[PDB]
Amino acid sequence: RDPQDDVYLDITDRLCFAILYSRPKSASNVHYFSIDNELEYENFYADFGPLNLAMVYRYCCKINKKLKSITMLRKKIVHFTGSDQRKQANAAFLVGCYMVIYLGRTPEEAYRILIFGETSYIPFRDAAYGSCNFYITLLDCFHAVKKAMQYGFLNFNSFNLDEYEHYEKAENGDLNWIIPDRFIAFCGPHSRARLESGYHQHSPETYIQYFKNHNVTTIIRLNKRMYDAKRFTDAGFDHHDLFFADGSTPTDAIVKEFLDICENAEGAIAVHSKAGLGRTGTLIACYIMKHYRMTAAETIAWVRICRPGSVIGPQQQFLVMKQTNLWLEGDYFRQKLK
Repeated sequence: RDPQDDVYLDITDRLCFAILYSRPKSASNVHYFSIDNELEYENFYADFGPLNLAMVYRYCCKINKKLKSITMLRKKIVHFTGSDQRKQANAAFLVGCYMVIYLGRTPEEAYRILIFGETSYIPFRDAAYGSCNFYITLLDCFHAVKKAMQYGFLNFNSFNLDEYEHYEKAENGDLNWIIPDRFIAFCGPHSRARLESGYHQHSPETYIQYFKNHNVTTIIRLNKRMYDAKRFTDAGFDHHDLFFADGSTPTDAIVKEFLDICENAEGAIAVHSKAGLGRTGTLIACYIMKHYRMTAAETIAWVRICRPGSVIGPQQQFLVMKQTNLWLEGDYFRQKLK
């Protein structure tokens, strides 16, 4: 809460990251810009980040354009963020993602550069009520982004921004791809659509066309029955009911059946719960931990970058606990196929 706390961190010889607690003092060869009021996190409760894939893409495009433009040719580009620690965390997340994706930096090097001026960052909270039981750091987020690049989850050369931004909106279905051509996480459909007057309650029908055009062969419901499974199976989708209470953790039987269905699925799997966040994210996270050997923290971070608010409360603890078992089952899966 004073200009003594201001820190300037050089990213490249042209790009700089600044955390400012006062008036951004200009210079003739310095260009200041902030994303604090442009790329804002849409919170559910006390969760403040990380920002989604679209915002990471928009930021990366914004810096790439700024470093390319004739207007700022010999100018130092300074990304500044304000006094709010929540905004500082998100801004640093964006810089570190940029370092991992568009520069050849390792996650640890990106994190080293960001914490350089004894800079302390608050780790990301979950969407739960009250107190948080597990936090994801910036390093967890960078490790998630790097592994996403290596395993093909993130590809900014073929990323469709318009499609992501259209389908994430509650009015168009509240859908997000976690793993391209393999996993969709979405909001639970109701019997009868109610898309008018502030309501964004979709019926199974508004997903059918998108699903069949993007090779979804399987649909898994973890929610209580709000629609008849026929409305999906009549369209040739393999529908599975794998129920577990709202806000609960799944049993070994539900996790194993989820994995079996997903492993034996021919095309993409579309998973939903009420909001498509808690129960959905937890199970998709179990698959990612098993088949890609990613940590609970890295996995939660990735699912949250693709779909904010995913994995809530007790579910974070579950994934942290199940990490070793999922890793062992994944080692045994790959040796059985070899």
